[PDB]
Amino acid sequence: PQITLWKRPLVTIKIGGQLKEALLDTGADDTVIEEMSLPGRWKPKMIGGIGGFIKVRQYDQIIIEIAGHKAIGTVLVGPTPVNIIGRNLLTQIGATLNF
Amino acid sequence: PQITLWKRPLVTIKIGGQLKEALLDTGADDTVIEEMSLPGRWKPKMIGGIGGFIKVRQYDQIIIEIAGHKAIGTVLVGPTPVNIIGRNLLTQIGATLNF
Ligand SMILES: CSC[C@H](NC(=O)COc1cccc2cnccc12)C(=O)N[C@@H](Cc1ccccc1)[C@H](O)C(=O)N1CSC[C@H]1C(=O)NC(C)(C)C
Repeated sequence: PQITLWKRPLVTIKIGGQLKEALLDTGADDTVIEEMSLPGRWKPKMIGGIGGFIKVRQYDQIIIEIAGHKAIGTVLVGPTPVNIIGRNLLTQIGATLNF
Repeated sequence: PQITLWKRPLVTIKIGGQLKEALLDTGADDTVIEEMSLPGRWKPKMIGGIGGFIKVRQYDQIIIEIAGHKAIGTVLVGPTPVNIIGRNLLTQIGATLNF
């Protein structure tokens, strides 16, 4: 698809068998999702944004479907205001910005 | 241009006579620039993201040249660590996300 930006670029993701909504976010290096249970061991990470730094849980090699495209990679879990698909997974689906 | 997302999508912008580097950010509703002086009347606003909220000054009808393309819109000024070009100005330069 070709997504214009007059509205937020919200898509449906499937993770852990659940459907969720998430934003395609070119300003985010990483992918961060709201609190949920994921399989496996996690590692600690600090990420920062507009209002400061938050601690999150890093899970690796997680299967996630983004608007119907399968991606496998790192997902962070923490207290984020919105589910964010960042550039680590946007590169896996082949997304580009065009103007 | 077509901009791949292996790296942060940073471009040069010109605002208020000054050249600055800024991030093209499809996750941002608003455009937020580091503290600088701009002409005109402003109103205070709070904006939130990862980490919480910050206070900014809202300037209306500002002209910004984004990688050589002129756009006009609302610009928020305040203590951001990175200059952010959000959807309110990305629309005006005809930016789309494609996959
Ligand atoms: C994975 S979530 C963390 C993400 N941060 C980043 O990828 C990179 O951060 C940084 C890069 C370089 C220097 C930095 C210094 N101090 C803090 C963060 C920094 C982030 O919050 N990115 C956001 C943009 C941004 C990048 C760098 C600094 C600050 C903000 C995001 O694209 C967005 O637009 N979001 C995510 S939450 C809502 C919305 C957002 O903040 N909206 C505004 C800007 C408040 C309107």
